[PDB]
Amino acid sequence: SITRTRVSRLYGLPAANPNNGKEYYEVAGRFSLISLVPSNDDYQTPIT
Amino acid sequence: QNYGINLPITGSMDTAYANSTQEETFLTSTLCLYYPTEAATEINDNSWKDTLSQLFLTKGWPTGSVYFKEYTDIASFSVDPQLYCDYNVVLMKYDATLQLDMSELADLILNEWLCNPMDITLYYYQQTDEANKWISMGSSCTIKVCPLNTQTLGIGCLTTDTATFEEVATAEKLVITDVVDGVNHKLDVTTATCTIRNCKKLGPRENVAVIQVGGSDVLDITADPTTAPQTERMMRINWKKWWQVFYTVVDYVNQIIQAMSKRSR
Ligand SMILES: *[C@@H]1O[C@H](CO)[C@@H](O)[C@H](O)[C@H]1NC(C)=O
Ligand SMILES: [Ca+2]
Ligand SMILES: [Ca+2]
Ligand SMILES: [Ca+2]
Repeated sequence: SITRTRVSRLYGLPAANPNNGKEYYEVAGRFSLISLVPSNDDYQTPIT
Repeated sequence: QNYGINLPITGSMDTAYANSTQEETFLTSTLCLYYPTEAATEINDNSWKDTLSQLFLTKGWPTGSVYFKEYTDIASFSVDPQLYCDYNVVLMKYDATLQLDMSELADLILNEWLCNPMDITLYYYQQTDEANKWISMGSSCTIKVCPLNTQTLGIGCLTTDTATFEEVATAEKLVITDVVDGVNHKLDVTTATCTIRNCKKLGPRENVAVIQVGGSDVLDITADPTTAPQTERMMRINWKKWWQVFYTVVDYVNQIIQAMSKRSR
């Protein structure tokens, strides 16, 4: 809200000071991904 | 008593046939049966061993000369079979999916193998004759082979990428491998749960007697695909119960022991 105004009990994030003093917002977790990465294992190397 | 040597023996053809050593060999020898758990399960009796012993006592075998030694399954039996008696009998159930394993068991016990050890991390091994095979025991053996050429390089495989090796076994409790005799092989094996031994098949063991209980005769002892023999101590029976089988064995225990002969080594 904004004291001394008619804007009261509005729901949302105001863009005036979003960080609110914090150095950074952090979120932890894991994640798995598929890829088509290249390899031989171990062919195309010299015969010896 | 010249042991460690082999000398010419001699005799004649005028000497008469001596007495029957039966009724004495039974007394100064021992008989060990190897039955499957299914037999005692079907039976559901606690005194069947004393019963068969009192029955043997009529044939001549005394009370404490007979031994029974159970085994849950053919593979658990194949896992380090330790047959230490003077006359061994082995009753073997038939299963078309277990054919190769119950033939390897036969090729392992019916014969007498001279077994040297093996270390895969250091050496690369080759076979010399057609009877120098590799027998692997354990709980789950996964054996892969990569043959090598004259200049120590693989043939359709690479000496680093074990996945390119050629697979001959996959989680088998007993394996008997023959490969091309004249080529060095690099091996991958589950050393932790399996021991492999390089063994030479010597002359046969005349001390055991396998008795297939069910299906037709399939056991190809000789690895070579030309003989497919049926030895004298390779017996067959057709079954619907087990008491009939044990009574048959007891009634014809003399023919069995005539087919068997006390060991040499
Ligand atoms: C050999 O067998 C015959 C016939 O039973 C018997 O009379 C003889 O006593 C036996 N020999 C010996 C040394 O007991
Ligand atoms: Ca097998
Ligand atoms: Ca061979
Ligand atoms: Ca390959």
